[PDB]
Amino acid sequence: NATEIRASVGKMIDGIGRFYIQMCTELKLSDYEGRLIQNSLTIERMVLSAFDTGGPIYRRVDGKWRRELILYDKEEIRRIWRQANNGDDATAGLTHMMIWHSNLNDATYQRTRALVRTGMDPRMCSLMQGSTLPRRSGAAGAAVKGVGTMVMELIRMIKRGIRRTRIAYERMCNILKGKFQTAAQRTMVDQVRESRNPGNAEFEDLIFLARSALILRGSVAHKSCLPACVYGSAVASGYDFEREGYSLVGIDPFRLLQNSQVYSLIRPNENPAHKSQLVWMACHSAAFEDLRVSSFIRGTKVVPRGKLSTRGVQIASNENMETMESSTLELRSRYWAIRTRSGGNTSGQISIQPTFSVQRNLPFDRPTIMAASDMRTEIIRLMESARPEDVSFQGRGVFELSDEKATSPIVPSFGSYFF
Amino acid sequence: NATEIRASVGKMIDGIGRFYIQMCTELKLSDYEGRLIQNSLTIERMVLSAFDTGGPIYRRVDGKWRRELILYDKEEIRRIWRQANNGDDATAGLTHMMIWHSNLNDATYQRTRALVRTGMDPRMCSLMQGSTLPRRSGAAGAAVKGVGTMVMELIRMIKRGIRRTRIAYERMCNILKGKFQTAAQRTMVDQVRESRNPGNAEFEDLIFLARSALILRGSVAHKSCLPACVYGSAVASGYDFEREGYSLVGIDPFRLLQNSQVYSLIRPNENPAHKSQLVWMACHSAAFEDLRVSSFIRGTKVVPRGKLSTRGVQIASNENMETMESSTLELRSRYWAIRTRSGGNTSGQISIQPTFSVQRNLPFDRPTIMAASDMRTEIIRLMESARPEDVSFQGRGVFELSDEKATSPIVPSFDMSNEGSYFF
Amino acid sequence: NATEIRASVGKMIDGIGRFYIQMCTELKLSDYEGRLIQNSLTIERMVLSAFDTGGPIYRRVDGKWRRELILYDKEEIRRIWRQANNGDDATAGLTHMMIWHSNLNDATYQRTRALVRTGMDPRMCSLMQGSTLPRRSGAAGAAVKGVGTMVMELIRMIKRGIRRTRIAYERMCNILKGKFQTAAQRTMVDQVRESRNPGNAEFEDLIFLARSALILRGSVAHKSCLPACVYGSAVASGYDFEREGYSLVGIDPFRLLQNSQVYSLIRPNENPAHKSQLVWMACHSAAFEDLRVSSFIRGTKVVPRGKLSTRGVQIASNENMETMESSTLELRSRYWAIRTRSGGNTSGQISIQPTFSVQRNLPFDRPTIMAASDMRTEIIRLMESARPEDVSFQGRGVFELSDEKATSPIVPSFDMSNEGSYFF
Amino acid sequence: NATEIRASVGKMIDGIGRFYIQMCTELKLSDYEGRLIQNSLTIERMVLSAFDTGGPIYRRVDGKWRRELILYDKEEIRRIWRQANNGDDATAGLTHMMIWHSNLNDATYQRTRALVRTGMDPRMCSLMQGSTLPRRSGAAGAAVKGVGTMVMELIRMIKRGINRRTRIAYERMCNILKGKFQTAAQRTMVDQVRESRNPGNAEFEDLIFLARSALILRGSVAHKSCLPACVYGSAVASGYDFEREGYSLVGIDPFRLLQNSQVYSLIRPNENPAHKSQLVWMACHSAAFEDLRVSSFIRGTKVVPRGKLSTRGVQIASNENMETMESSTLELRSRYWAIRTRSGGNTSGQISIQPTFSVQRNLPFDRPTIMAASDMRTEIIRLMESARPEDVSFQGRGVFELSDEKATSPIVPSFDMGSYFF
Ligand SMILES: Cc1onc(-c2ccccc2)c1C(=O)N1CCN(c2ccc([N+](=O)[O-])cc2Cl)CC1
Repeated sequence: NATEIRASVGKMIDGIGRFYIQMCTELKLSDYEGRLIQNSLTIERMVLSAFDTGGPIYRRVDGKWRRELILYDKEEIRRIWRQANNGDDATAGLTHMMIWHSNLNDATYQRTRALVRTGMDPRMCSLMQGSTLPRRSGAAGAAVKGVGTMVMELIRMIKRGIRRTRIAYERMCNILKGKFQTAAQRTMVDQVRESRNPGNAEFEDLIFLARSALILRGSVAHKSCLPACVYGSAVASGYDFEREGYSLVGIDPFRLLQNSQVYSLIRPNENPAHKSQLVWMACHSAAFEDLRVSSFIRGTKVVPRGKLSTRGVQIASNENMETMESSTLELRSRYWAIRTRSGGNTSGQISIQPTFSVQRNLPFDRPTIMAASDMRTEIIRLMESARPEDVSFQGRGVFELSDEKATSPIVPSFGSYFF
Repeated sequence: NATEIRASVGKMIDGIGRFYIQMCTELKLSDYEGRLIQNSLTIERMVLSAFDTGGPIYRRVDGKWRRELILYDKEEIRRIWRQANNGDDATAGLTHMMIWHSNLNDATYQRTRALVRTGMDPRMCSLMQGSTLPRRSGAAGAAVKGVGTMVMELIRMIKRGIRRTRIAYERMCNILKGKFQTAAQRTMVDQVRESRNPGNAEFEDLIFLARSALILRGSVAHKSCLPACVYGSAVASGYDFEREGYSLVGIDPFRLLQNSQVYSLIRPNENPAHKSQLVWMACHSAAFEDLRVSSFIRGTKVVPRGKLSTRGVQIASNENMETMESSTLELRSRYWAIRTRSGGNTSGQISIQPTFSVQRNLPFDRPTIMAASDMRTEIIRLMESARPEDVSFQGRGVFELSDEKATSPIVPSFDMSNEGSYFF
Repeated sequence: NATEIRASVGKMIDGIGRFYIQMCTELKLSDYEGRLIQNSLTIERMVLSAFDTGGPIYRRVDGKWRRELILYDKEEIRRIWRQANNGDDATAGLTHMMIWHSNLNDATYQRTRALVRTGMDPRMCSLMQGSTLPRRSGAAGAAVKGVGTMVMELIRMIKRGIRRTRIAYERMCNILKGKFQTAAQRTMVDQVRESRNPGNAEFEDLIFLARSALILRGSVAHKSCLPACVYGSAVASGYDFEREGYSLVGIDPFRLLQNSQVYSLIRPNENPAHKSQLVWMACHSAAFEDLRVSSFIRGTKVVPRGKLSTRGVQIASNENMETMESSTLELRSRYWAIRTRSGGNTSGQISIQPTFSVQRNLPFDRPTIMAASDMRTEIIRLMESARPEDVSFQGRGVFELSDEKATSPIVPSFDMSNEGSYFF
Repeated sequence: NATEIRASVGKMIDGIGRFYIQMCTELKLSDYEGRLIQNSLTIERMVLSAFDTGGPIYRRVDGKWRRELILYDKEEIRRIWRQANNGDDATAGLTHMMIWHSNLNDATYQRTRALVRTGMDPRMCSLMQGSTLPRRSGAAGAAVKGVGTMVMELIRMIKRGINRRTRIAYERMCNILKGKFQTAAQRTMVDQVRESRNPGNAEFEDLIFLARSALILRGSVAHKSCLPACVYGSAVASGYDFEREGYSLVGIDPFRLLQNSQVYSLIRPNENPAHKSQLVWMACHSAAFEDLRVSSFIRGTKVVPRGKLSTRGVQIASNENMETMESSTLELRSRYWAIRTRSGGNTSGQISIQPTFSVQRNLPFDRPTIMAASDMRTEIIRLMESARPEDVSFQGRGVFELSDEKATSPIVPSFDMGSYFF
């Protein structure tokens, strides 16, 4: 069954790939051009639009980068998609690209103005993964949406509050409950769900739950979804994604990025290694991850959004094509890591006992040892019980790329906020 | 004409694949056994023997490998060849296999002892491409034979000066002449050929030309030819070779190896990666290629022959089976490159005039600027002029395995350290 | 006399500037018409014929452009020039405009016919700076000339020879001698100069000397000489050149261009960006400069002459003005850099003594050791000594346009894909 | 016998080490202070002087570096030396330290002023390894001296000739020099210089000529990794058995020993530490006139020319200010190790390539070997033209991983990471 998953995940990939090759045949792009992320993005944005068309395609002519603006029938694209997915409409593949896009968004744009607009805390952006994704996304879509995104969506509904949209509010309530780990938080979601007239109090509870999820974090899916051009390149190399299988959370995407080759258009003022960092973060869904953890896995320093030289991957219609040069996106990384759904809630040893007289801190597991009527106060009780020093994922590490089955972990010894 | 040569090579490869599949049925071989390079080798060796029989076939019982010799009527194997080839005799396909064998040989053994035996330098082995291959290889075989191989065959005929076979000597001289790129070298062959009774005079001219081929290199074809089991696997999978076409010199063999599965028997001391280096090199006619270039294409390091722990792919009759392990060969590569006939030999600006005080190198096309009666000493003059640091194949590059039409050349550099340059 | 060269340079620039303005008023040219490079060229071309008339002048009338072939008195323009320069002949100003035209030519035309007519290698176009420049140019004009230009002038004489024209030959031999950076090249020009009977040997020695100038590069002045409209537009804007000073190799021409406004007529098949690449290079004496370097200084890429879509700045009299349009030339750049006179030549240890048993070449300085003799062989050896990879102008880099004094250099780190640096 | 060598080389090391520990006990230096190269150098310079005394010893007191100036009887030191070398005078050990010193000199000082003084070419400094070594050095001393050093020494004698037992002294030095040359021709030329009964100006010219030839047709010259005594003393104090383990000057041992060692240097305020590190490291592996590209490779950081270094030189002058003197770690580790050779590398198996792939690159061949298609001066000249700076020597030799104890898998570099230290 783990082998079953890998087979249909792999067929999903094989499809996107096969599609992409067909778009590089139509458009008569060279292998270089097909590997331009900007081109990749337009092709992805075309097929997504086709199932809801065109956009900028970039050719290299006389050593310079030419933007053209192509158009196509949604009907032809929708057929090519089916052809490449072997008859099927294959909605998983569409969703995959949607998640890659959102991951790119989460890493490109700070969603602050949209947060105050909803009467939420502008500093909550770590909870916001998946915010630019549509509500017309799959089970996989909801998996990927962060607690914040969920809370914002339910607030939008309550704010519009002052039939069929009752289930829409209850289902989203459910999804949100499904994200919480603690008994208490889960019960609070029920009280908000069960409310027949969702007033201001319901709003406050959501704002309160949102805030709680900064400390008592939510279980949120992380998937490595790469630009279509990556997959198309792999398929064109003869790679059998169905027969080999593939996983979004394992080694596969890291392994695939080691030997891949993507190029980006880069604005004169911009620093390439930075445009590389942006894209890399998007690829492994790591915009609200520990910058220290990112830097470790990558093997160069991942630096905050305010330190980047990059104006953002996609290129504006009014921008000048004359100053536009391009370069390699450097997408390899020293190690790989499994990605988890969990936020990591806090037998085997809890403490140390010093053997050697040597300057150092002396570890112990503070939560586990420190285990020596309103829902709001119970949640408050736990948040004080937590300190930013508590270790989660005890006994988990990164791996050598040579470590195909993940047998020998590597734990690092280390602000660290991207935004 | 190009779209139909593909169609016919397609047809040829197809037959090998079909024949191999047929032999795998004939011999009731497991999926794993049919892909074992050693089994492939015997199957190939048998068809060639039947068209001038049996050989060893390896089977895993109880986990441990068991070899058993097998005998087949030469007439019966000939029948299977012709069936898998829709009736036609498919000599091209028998030649393809012969070349694969010749490529494997080139990569496995130094051709030193037979070199001193003829009158030639042991340090001429970079010129011995296809010295294992017979004269029973056609025009395809002639192309693949290197400058020194030719030279050796003419010296063997001369040293049998101790009619209808005169014209054989002429034809061979023409092939040899056809490989030289300087006219000076060609005029000298046109001074060996017409010599009606050749003895020491012509043998001295040939050694000189052979020696000259080390610097002013001849044009020798390189063809990627894979072991029959790979083609068999690709046929079994539903790749119609005849319809899709196939090139020996383009992406097709590289793409075929990326996605194939070939196993090999390994002796207890041997390193599987090193064995995988031997097969890879063989597949791509790369025995006498700059190791630095091989490595770059391959994506991992390609090391010299005397740093390799391999006795050779073949298993000799006396070998201990009980101690024999097997493993998957690493035949993949990071990039690909067109295989060439070329030897490399060499208006508008040829240099730069610095306008600005800016730190940089000042490029200039060195070999051209540097380019500025007896035929022997004419060659020497050109030889003295040649510098090993001069670049050839200007603008030609490697390609991504997705780059079918060779659109986007990647021009490498070899700063990523290696283990030599000469494989010998 | 540090700032004193700068004041007299700004004297000439004010000069040309005042002359352009006064000439616009007298041709009654609108401000847009006035800043047109084609009106600039004809106005420039008129003073120079006058001190040795007409040419086409262009107007926007009824929305489109109309050429009018106007004729003014040589004697009257000669008078206008004088009172623009406060009485003086001030021939320095005249030389300036000649150099500007030469740099445009140098960017515009491949001198391939011109080179072969002379029995020179057509591949010598890099050595050709100031080929269209007359002998009637100053010592300013002599400095700007390339090694190959000088060799050509000398070959034309020796050829014309198959009194006081002898002192002419000898003068040119000395001009050339001073461009040479090595003592061997210098001595060899002196053997040419001292020749009792200038014939074939001297032709052969010059050809050899030109060839050596490709690797062992001559020293050639690069001066940034801009169109007269550019200077006239700053002097129209009350900018005081005699006050502020001016350099031809300093920041000032880059500074002037960033603030400047220059238009050009563009044919409907012509790319505006390509026309403006050409003018830009001519503005900075940059025809034979490494494209990598030119590109880095400008920001936007500088392509080879064969990828450009322009047939020149001047318009042929048979060309139709109805389909003719015009736009603003991109004369700006991302950075600025100093212009050298030098062509970058590349005590203490002269050899290595190996410590480690490691595979490598064992460097030694072959010219210097072997120098312990015929002049050709001394030169060949120094040429063989040089590699295209050798770095020149160590420590020297480009500056931010704000950075007015040369305080903080930017040393560029140049691409792995490094071929195609030659504009012709 | 290879095992025999390692045993007595090892005993030699063990001795220096044991001696050094005894000097750190007397002087009551802390483990830190004993690992100061400057202290190491004074201790070494003391025992060398004793057998021909004192000098500056640096203590760390209240966080600052104090120079004192100690004195001792040559008699006491000479006894400590014998005690540590277990009765023996053990002259090998003395010579070892002398070579480390010369190696340090060859990397510190350019010997140019001393070259013109001898009427030799000021650009010959690559031939000058061992020049500051005394003529009172062993067989090991002579091994280590470069052709130039030898030529300079014979010129000094000829120059004194125009102003008995010094006849053998001139002939033996002649012999040593002949022993360094590889080519038949160069060896014969040395004989003509030896056999001359009245060594005039012509003899001088021949030596000058031979010296110059040895820039291209290089001399066989020994390279030995001789480390500061403190390195050894530290190893011996760690309980390490140099006799039982054995040791080699040209193999992995010195690289292996520097990987886990720890030396500190006093560093002048203006100076860059990583540079002082480079100086010492070069000295340690005898690599002052080696290919800077080769050095940089083996080390794993860039080794940069003598004119790019921030360093004023290891030993500290009496008049220098102790107040601005800070100190740091000498970083002496290296990415790889390499065998050191005696040879200069004179130019079966393949001589050329045959391109398989259409790819931009140079196409190698072995120029000398292929180009093999009555005065001694002209014969030598014939060969120097026959040579080009591109000729590869040491075909099929490489560096090794430190993990590669027996040297089984080589690594050949491709050079782009001049290349002359001076
Ligand atoms: C092109 C290309 O497109 N897809 C791949 C690829 C795709 C999935 C997994 C691995 C490689 C790929 C590729 O270039 N490689 C990487 C180099 N490569 C390789 C991969 C793995 C190993 N290895 O870890 O033993 C050794 C090698 Cl030489 C062959 C496949």
